[PDB]
Amino acid sequence: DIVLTQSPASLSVSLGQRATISCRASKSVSTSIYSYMHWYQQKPGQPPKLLIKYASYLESGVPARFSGSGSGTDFTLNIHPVEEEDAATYYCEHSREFPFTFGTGTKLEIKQVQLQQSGPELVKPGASVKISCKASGYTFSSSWMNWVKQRPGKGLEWIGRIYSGDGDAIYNGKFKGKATLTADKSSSTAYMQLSSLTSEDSAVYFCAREGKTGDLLLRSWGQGSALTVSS
Amino acid sequence: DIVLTQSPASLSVSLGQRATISCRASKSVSTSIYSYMHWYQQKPGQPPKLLIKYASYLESGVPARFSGSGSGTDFTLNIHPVEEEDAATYYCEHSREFPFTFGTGTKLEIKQVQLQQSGPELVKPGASVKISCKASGYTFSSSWMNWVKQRPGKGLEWIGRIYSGDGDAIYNGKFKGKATLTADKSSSTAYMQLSSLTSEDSAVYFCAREGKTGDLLLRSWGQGSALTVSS
Amino acid sequence: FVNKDQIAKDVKQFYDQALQQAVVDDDANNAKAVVKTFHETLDCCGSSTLTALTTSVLKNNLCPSGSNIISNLFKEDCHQKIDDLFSGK
Amino acid sequence: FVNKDQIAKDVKQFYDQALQQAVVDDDANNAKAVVKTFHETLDCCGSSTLTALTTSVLKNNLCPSGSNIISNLFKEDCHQKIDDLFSGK
Repeated sequence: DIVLTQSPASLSVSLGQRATISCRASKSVSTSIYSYMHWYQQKPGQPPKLLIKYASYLESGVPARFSGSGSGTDFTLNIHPVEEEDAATYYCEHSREFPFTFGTGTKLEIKQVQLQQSGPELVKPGASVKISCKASGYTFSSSWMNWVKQRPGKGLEWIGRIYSGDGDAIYNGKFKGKATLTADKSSSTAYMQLSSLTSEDSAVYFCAREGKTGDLLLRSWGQGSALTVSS
Repeated sequence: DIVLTQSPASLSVSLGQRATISCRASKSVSTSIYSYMHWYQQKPGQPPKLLIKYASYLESGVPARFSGSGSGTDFTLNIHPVEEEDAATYYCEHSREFPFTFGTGTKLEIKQVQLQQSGPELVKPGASVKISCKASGYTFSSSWMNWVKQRPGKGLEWIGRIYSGDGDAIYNGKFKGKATLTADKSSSTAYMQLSSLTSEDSAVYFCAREGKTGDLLLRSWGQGSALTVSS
Repeated sequence: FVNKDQIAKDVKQFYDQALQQAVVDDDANNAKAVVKTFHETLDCCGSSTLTALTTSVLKNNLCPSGSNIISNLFKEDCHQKIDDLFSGK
Repeated sequence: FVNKDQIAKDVKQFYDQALQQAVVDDDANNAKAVVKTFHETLDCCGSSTLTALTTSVLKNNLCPSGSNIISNLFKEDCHQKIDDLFSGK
């Protein structure tokens, strides 16, 4: 697997002012015409949001004061001027190969939605849970549905992804055996199954979608489902 | 049609001694890896004989004193040391496109395959002849047969060639309609028929084979059929 | 004299660039055409070096026919078919 | 990026070299092999810049089946199928 190393772990800049976040990949995440390294911004209680795609291209709406640079293994996010709304945690992520992986994260500190998910859940250890993620039929059948895990305080982890048309599913080896992705066209609902539940399956589980062609970018997210495993 | 122009018209050299014969072409007879110009030696009575193939390559059996060079439109045959039995007329010939054409010829003074053709033939103007060429010593049914015309004193003139497997032919536009090429696989016999005969058609007609692959080289010839039209 | 290896490497690169544009760019409808042609002509589907994007182009309906199953993709590599073309296989 | 026109040009040049060597050299067995693969893959037979040697490969059965006839060779040009491949047709 490719390991993404971010730095610094946290950052306090004042309303000025340069903020520079770095991200180092284990091997090249760059072809002759693209990388394949992206930047997501996450504020507390919310799903991550795509800011920069393919190293340097800002997503629609993202201010020009955000800029992304880099190639091969080293990539850099720059914010200037920093403003109040930049108070968040920034994760880099690659889509070069399976499994997709995220950086360790960088907390910055100042000195309408598709995909409806199932509600919170308390469940016994040893049990199963099947978390849902509903979309509009018409949008659903061509959707590549991705699932992401986030343990309280810890980072983001890619579980796998399923194509809704035929339910064909690619898994992160770490969850292959534990997670089962299924899609029902006639419910317009994608499901994730977790078995042999443990205290450290306790996390928020997000459901994210890609663009029409399956450009490996997490465009639309859901609210998350707060699965907590306890006796 | 590519027109090959040799020079000098005729040459004489002492036993020594450099004999040098040129050959110019209307357009380039060469590609990035080959030409496609060849050299034949003809002595009186006998049919032509292939000496140098593809500009530079000596045919097996041919002495080292024979050498060829050239590229594009300009080619040169060299003989040194010249020896008494090198006395002959030398023709350059191309096999780049259809029709194949020979040079005007250069006479040199000095100071188990066999193709059996039919015998002489005397006929009235307006009549038709059918010349036969019986092959032996190779696989006739997988071979191309070529026919060449040579009028008294004059040079060599390519009529066409026929694949014996299915008798599909490629004619010289000048002979297309007058000469008909056919093949009898059972007989291992190639045929050429000439129609509406004229004093102009009075010539010695040769029959010539190509190599297994159908490389455009005239390997083995027949002795020739002297056709003479008169009243 | 053109080198077999170099020209094979160039064709592979050309294909990979087209494969990528078909997924990462809804503009380049010509890239989809190019990818679909290679796939039909060489009887293949995607690449080993781009197995992530290949699964997407498989479900975009640009691969020939028969499979449509992600499990099979590892034995439908176009890089191999391109190698076989210039080798005579 | 890589030049679409340059690669097409090189692929032709490679083919032309294989076509020539298959006939000119009797036992260039990879030359014949490469030529067959191109013909069978691209559905074509010889090239218009080498019509003489093309008739010779047509009759050596290195071209696709059921298409044997010298008359048809003009419309069975591999140079045009190479153009179409890289332009997505």
